[PDB]
Amino acid sequence: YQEGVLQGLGVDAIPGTDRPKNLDGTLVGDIGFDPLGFSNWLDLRWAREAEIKHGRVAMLAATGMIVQDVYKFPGVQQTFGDASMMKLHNVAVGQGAMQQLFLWITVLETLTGIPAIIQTLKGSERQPGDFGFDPLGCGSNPEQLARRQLVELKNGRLAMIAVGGMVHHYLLVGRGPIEFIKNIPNFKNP
Amino acid sequence: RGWFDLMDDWLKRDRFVFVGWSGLLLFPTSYLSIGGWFTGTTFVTSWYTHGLASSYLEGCNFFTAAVSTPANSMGHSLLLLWGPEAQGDFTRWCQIGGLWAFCALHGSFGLIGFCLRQFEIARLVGIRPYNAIAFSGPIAIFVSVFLMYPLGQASWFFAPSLGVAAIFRFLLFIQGFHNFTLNPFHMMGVAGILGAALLCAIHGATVQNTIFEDGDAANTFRAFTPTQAEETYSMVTANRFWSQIFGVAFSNKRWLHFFMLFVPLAGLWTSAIGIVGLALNLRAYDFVSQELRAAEDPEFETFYTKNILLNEGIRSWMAAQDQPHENFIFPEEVLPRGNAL
Amino acid sequence: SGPNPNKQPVELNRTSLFWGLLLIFVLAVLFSSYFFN
Amino acid sequence: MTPSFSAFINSLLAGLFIVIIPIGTALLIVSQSDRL
Amino acid sequence: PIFTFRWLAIHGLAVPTVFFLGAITSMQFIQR
Amino acid sequence: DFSAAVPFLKRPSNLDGAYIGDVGFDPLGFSDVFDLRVLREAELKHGRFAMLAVLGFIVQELYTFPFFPKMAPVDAHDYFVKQGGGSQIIFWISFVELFGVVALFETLQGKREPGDFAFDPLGLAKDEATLERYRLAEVKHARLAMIAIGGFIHQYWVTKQTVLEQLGNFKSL
Amino acid sequence: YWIIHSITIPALFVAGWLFVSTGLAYDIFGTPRPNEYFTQERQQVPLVNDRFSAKQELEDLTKG
Amino acid sequence: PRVYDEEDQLLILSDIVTFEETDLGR
Amino acid sequence: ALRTRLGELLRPLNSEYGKVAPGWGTTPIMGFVMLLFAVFLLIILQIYNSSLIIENVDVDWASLG
Amino acid sequence: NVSVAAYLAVLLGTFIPVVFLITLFIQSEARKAAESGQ
Ligand SMILES: C=Cc1c(C)c2cc3nc(c4c5[nH]c(cc6nc(cc1[nH]2)C(C)=C6CC)c(C)c5C(=O)[C@@H]4C(=O)OC)[C@@H](CCC(=O)OC/C=C(\C)CCC[C@H](C)CCC[C@H](C)CCCC(C)C)[C@@H]3C
Ligand code: KC2
Ligand code: KC2
Ligand SMILES: CC1=C(C#C/C(C)=C/C=C/C(C)=C/C=C/C=C(C)/C=C/C=C(C)/C=C/C2=C(C)CCCC2(C)C)C(C)(C)C[C@H](O)C1
Ligand SMILES: CC1=C(C#C/C(C)=C/C=C/C(C)=C/C=C/C=C(C)/C=C/C=C(C)/C=C/C2=C(C)CCCC2(C)C)C(C)(C)C[C@H](O)C1
Ligand SMILES: CC1=CCCC(C)(C)[C@H]1/C=C/C(C)=C/C=C/C(C)=C/C=C/C=C(C)/C=C/C=C(C)/C=C/C1=C(C)CCCC1(C)C
Ligand SMILES: [Fe+2]
Repeated sequence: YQEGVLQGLGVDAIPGTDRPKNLDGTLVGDIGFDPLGFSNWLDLRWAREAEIKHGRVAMLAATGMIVQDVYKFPGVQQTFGDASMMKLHNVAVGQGAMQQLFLWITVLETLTGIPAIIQTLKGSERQPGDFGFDPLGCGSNPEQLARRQLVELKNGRLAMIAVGGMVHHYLLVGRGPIEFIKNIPNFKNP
Repeated sequence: RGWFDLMDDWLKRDRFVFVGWSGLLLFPTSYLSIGGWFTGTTFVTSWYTHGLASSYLEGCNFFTAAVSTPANSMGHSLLLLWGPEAQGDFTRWCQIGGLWAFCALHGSFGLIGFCLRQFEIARLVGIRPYNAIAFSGPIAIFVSVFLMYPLGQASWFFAPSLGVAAIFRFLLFIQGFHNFTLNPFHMMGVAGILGAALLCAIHGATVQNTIFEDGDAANTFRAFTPTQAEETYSMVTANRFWSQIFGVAFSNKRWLHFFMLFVPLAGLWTSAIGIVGLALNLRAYDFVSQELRAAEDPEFETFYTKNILLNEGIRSWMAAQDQPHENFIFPEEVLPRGNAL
Repeated sequence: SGPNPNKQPVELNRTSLFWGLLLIFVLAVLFSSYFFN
Repeated sequence: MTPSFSAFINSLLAGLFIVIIPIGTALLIVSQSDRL
Repeated sequence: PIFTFRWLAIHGLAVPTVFFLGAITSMQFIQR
Repeated sequence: DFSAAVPFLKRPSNLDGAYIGDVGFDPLGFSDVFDLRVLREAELKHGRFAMLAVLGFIVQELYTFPFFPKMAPVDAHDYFVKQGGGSQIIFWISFVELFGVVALFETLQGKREPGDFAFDPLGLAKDEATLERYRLAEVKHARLAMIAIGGFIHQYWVTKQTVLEQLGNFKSL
Repeated sequence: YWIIHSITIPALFVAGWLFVSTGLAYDIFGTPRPNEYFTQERQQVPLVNDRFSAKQELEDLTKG
Repeated sequence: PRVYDEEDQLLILSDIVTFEETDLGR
Repeated sequence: ALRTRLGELLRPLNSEYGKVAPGWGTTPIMGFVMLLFAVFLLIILQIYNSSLIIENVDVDWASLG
Repeated sequence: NVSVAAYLAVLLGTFIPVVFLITLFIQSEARKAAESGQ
């Protein structure tokens, strides 16, 4: 729920083109932003599942890039050289670290992602993006859980754009996010 | 409906230009092939592959501008822009003749897409697909001449370059090095093409000169309307005319139109067989009996022997500049001549 | 065994016969010089 | 591993993301939008 | 309107056409 | 969504609690595509082979007979391939599997529980509760050994060291 | 129609003109200028000899 | 493990398109 | 129609004429396998075409010995 | 001088299709005459 404001019906990002017909206040983060006609033709369960997956992966990726520029784990030295963003991908798939990661995420996607999304598309009670993962009691109260869902959606939406910016700035300069913050002028191309 | 059904509905919509599923292959490949040919004939040189200037930027006109074949140093390489020859460098890719490979490959796929387009439009309209079977003639011509012949030869260098004067060179080069006029399959191809032109002209004249007087105007083009249940010309009068003028005449319109279809297609396929034979230098170049007769009799001469001498002269006097990679250096003494004979 | 329902008569027109004879004779004339070499 | 195979893999990725994915996405979007 | 198959195909066959026409017109006035 | 082991994936349609070890873990579609009796028979056979294999991997390294040379287990497979003892073991395993085929045919027909060969010489698992506890222990040990034998073999292939030889002096890759 | 194309078409024509007049076509497509067909050291026709060293060979040939 | 297309697919339409005759043709 | 021992032995193999799976069946699997086959064909084509060098692979007669 | 095989090829490749076509035409005319009044 999380109020009738900032995610519900009656809150429009535009002055209002009568709102998309398939978008209402039932779904989380629905400020009625849909300039294209994606909503009606696309399944909203699949679309919300894809949005949540992209947001979670983007949050992890942005935090990983920031920490990797900030701090290397013990023993990551003697290896990889500099390896900020993309040389890191190539050298690590050469070594086998990203091969191990791809194998285990393949296991996770085969055993959790595919069956959960298939059952959700068939009408299961599971909401999109929900995997029942709560080892700590962070979502016992639904009053806080709705706010947590809205925060998760907004931070994932921010993190998609953030990680895209990090990738494109590295593609232009060869410099990661923290180092990009450190030196502002463009002409330095490491 | 599903996503596939909706995409099929959209691609099949009656627009000004039909797209269809085959369009997804035809339009990009054909557009890229045509644009690459224009780019090559406008900007790209042949100086590092053939030692020739073929572009408007270098001063060539429409006849002398061409997209020349790759260098003979390249074998039968695909010459991908990212391939080991170019390694992503657009300038070096254009200089080594990679634009010719681009045009040839995307044009072959465009021909495949156009054949599929003919099939798809025939299926949707609800008619027999005798188009895309007629187009198999041009498809076989392109495959045999621009693909199979260089693949049988040393490299893409000996394929025809995409230009007017380049095509004329290719004609004379093949005549000199293969005696392709003497090839019986080429003779059948010439017969097919000339007979198809004859059939087109004679059928047009016969229909125009046997029309029924269906109008009061002297100009008779207005007398026809597409929604006609009656034939616009007299088949009986035409049959009588050609049976008492030529001795034989068509009596079945369907057989006549199938014959007008069959003659150019058969000619093109026979010529394609001949060019495939040329691809491995398996040519009907010479008659052994005539050569033996001329060797043991200096006073024996026929037009075939004169053609052999002409082909030898063509080869000797065009080898140095037509194949600069071979570094042919022929002294004037060894160059054949009529006085030298 | 038994009567086969797929049996169909085969017909060749006089026009088809003459087309075939002309094609065979013309191909023979064309390829005789090359076969004799 | 050779530069040629890296170029081949990058060519597959470029053909997917510059030719196949954009054209397919545009076709799907227009087909779904225009149900007629 | 803004995007149509006819519109996109036309401008695909027009924007290079005008560019090449300008290039060839410039080629006509080269010192050669 | 009541799979009882993966909370968001729901109980599979034919994965009722009739079978021992049924915690509802079947994310991919395999019990809906194949007979559950055949699947349980294959699971028990794989697990029993794996348990015997793990015990053999320990014992052969710890002690090898007065006869046969001192070898690693994979080198032992190769040597007994070329010697003839492996042929004998394959012959006798195939001889037992010849009647295992008939047992599986019965299981297809019925009148036989999957994996039940009525093999119990020492008279263990008296009363039904002990039998159910032993069934649960057997299935858990079977799956654990199925993972463990592959672990042993791949670790030997990578590090060129046997399992207890690798436990001390780890020599990380 | 005419309002947008009375700006877009002449600008595009001028851009096409400048693509040749400024010499960018020669640099992009590698077409030799009329004064650089034969170098002082190489007075012969430059031809690629090896397919796998074609880029380096062209760099050597076009360096001067 | 634990529908027929019912279409001939070998059928020519084989329907003769009859054409009428007028007084001029007669 | 003659009945034979071999005919009745092989009869179930020629019994389900026209039997089809429901809508689209296993088409995505077929498309994925066709895509893999196309990638494999491209790899082997570029290998002999010499446009692709992997390692220790010498497309040449001299590689025979 | 000229090979035996060359004459054999020319004569046989002329005659065999010719006799095939003649046989087919005669068979068709025989069917037409038998079906029609004679
Ligand atoms: C040199 C002669 C010649 C040309 C130029 C030609 C051209 C054409 N005929 C077509 C059709 C046909 N041709 C037919 C019968 C024949 N056509 C013949 C001979 C020719 N046909 C002959 C001899 C026959 C008798 C069998 C039929 C039955 C059809 C059709 O149905 C079709 C049509 O509708 O026409 C009315 C069109 C095919 C369009 C296409 O593929 O999609 C777009 C174009 C593509 C994909 C080609 C681009 C790639 C090409 C191959 C390489 C690039 C070439 C450069 C752009 C230009 C190079 C120029 C230099 C060589 C000088 C095109 C206008
Ligand atoms: C769980 C936290 C953790 C992570 C996420 C992680 C990831 C990686 C990756 C990325 C995939 C590589 C490539 C890598 C490689 C090495 N690690 Mg490892 N490593 C971690 C933990 C430790 C500890 C505690 C130590 C250690 C070591 C080494 C040595 C040293 C040998 C050498 O001298 O060559 C090498 C080469 C030692 C060391 O030097 O650390 C000061 C040691 O004490 N690591 N490590
Ligand atoms: C759609 C892709 C994309 C996304 C989603 C995205 C998001 C963000 C965010 C997140 C909201 C921030 C905070 C951010 C910040 C900066 N971006 Mg940026 N960005 C994207 C693309 C590009 C390109 C193409 C360039 C660029 C630049 C800069 C500079 C200049 C510093 C400088 O002048 O040195 C700064 C501070 C330029 C640069 O990288 O210079 C080489 C440059 O051309 N970005 N960017
Ligand atoms: C590992 C690997 C690599 C890699 C890689 C990776 C991770 C690539 C990832 C790239 C990503 C995530 C790009 C996305 C950037 C964000 C965009 C374009 C959206 C901007 C928002 C817009 C435009 C508008 C937003 C908005 C809306 C909608 C409209 C209204 C307002 C507003 C709010 C502004 C390689 C490929 C480099 C190769 C290497 O060998 C290996
Ligand atoms: C070929 C060869 C031979 C051989 C051989 C042999 C025997 C080869 C056999 C190899 C085997 C059995 C490999 C096993 C792999 C099992 C895996 C990766 C599963 C792990 C469990 C997981 C991931 C659990 C995940 C999970 C966990 C708890 C949490 C999440 C949920 C869940 C999914 C349940 C020889 C030796 C005879 C020699 C001859 O010369 C050649
Ligand atoms: C006067 C005259 C007399 C007779 C009648 C007449 C003929 C009608 C008239 C002529 C008039 C005239 C002169 C008409 C001429 C009109 C002209 C010159 C049209 C040029 C069009 C250029 C195109 C389509 C290039 C597109 C480039 C592409 C696709 C790039 C491709 C790329 C390449 C290189 C390969 C890499 C990848 C990419 C990036 C894809
Ligand atoms: Fe007509």
